[PDB]
Amino acid sequence: MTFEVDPMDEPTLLYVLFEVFDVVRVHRPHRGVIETVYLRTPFSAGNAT
Amino acid sequence: KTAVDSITQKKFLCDRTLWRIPFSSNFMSMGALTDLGQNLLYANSAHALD
Amino acid sequence: ATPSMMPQWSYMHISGQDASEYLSPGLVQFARATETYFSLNNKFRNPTVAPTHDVTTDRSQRLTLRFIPVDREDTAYSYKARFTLAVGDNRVLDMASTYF
Amino acid sequence: SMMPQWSYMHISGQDASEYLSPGLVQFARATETYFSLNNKFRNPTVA
Amino acid sequence: GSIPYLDGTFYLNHTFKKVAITFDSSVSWPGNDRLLTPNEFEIKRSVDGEGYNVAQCNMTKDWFLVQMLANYNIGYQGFYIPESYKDRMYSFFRNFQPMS
Amino acid sequence: VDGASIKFDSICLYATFFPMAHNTASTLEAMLRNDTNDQSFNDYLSAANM
Repeated sequence: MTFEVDPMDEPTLLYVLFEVFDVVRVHRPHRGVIETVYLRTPFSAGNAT
Repeated sequence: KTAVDSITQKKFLCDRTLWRIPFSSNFMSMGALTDLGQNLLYANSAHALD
Repeated sequence: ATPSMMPQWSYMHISGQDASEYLSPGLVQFARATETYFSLNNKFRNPTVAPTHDVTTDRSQRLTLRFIPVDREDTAYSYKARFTLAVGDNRVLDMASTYF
Repeated sequence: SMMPQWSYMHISGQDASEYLSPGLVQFARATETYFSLNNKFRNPTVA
Repeated sequence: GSIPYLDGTFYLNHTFKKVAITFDSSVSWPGNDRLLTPNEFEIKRSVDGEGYNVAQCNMTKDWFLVQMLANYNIGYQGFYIPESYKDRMYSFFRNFQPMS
Repeated sequence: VDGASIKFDSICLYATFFPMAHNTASTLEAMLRNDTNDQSFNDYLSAANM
């Protein structure tokens, strides 16, 4: 990707959001136990960049 | 930088409304004929109020 | 007893059937026919009743609970608190109604 | 491990009224007015 | 001037302190140990010692919960701003102003 | 630099329970544990930031 912007006399940041799917599934089998499964695609956790 | 030791006061204002207390079991509004009215009909007795 | 066993509350439509039913069918069809320019829809009251079975308990049980920090630790810039949230049996708690 | 990932988190699969036990569906229809469970389950949409 | 008993404009709602209800001289409605101070409702506290006021005001939590429930069926699943169509001119949340 | 300050004293946690009838709540609890009635959730912005 290549961006072309106006100039300014101050250090600045380009803030980019890639829209993805992020979801959680929570499951509670027995008493006093709670387990979860996380997922985020296409930037899977532990494979960010 | 020359202010004085101070205390705080709080209050609230509320107008154009009646304070209301519903005669239900869980205070929600599930219907016109709230269940406690039916229950008291079922018991079929009398009481006095203070 | 059941309200429908009490006759008066049925007679005055405090409890019973809706207005869509106890009217003779001809009048109901008439009223549905001319709703746009001559409305009869507010000349009759429909009763509403609330459930009375298996909705609300009768034991002693509080509506709001208040928990104390079991542990608290402090630092120069940020401090940490740790509570023990207990949900007894025969209850369900929605986390949308908790705050610090 | 008996389902693929997309169909697991309900990204693309059956709707809420199709992967719930019938008892829960009937219960949710029963008490919708005063204690709601509508927003605690997903509803996949596809193009 | 105006006549609150007829036209419907009241302005002294903030001078109440508390209300107590009893049936048959011993029964204490609503009883069954529901409220944070179950014996009697409680609108305003002069001096708090245990943190019982909300909205940065002096209205005991309770009263806030009871009013929200009785008006909008809101409070067992988190507080939020009710929609406009359910909050008319004479409602509660439209006319709740805290000051300090 | 300008001498602002803040000191926290205490915390307490509050929670509210629906006073649902006991056997109804037991039935609901029993249903909601089968591993085909899990709960799903999905953030609203949803995205990865750089």
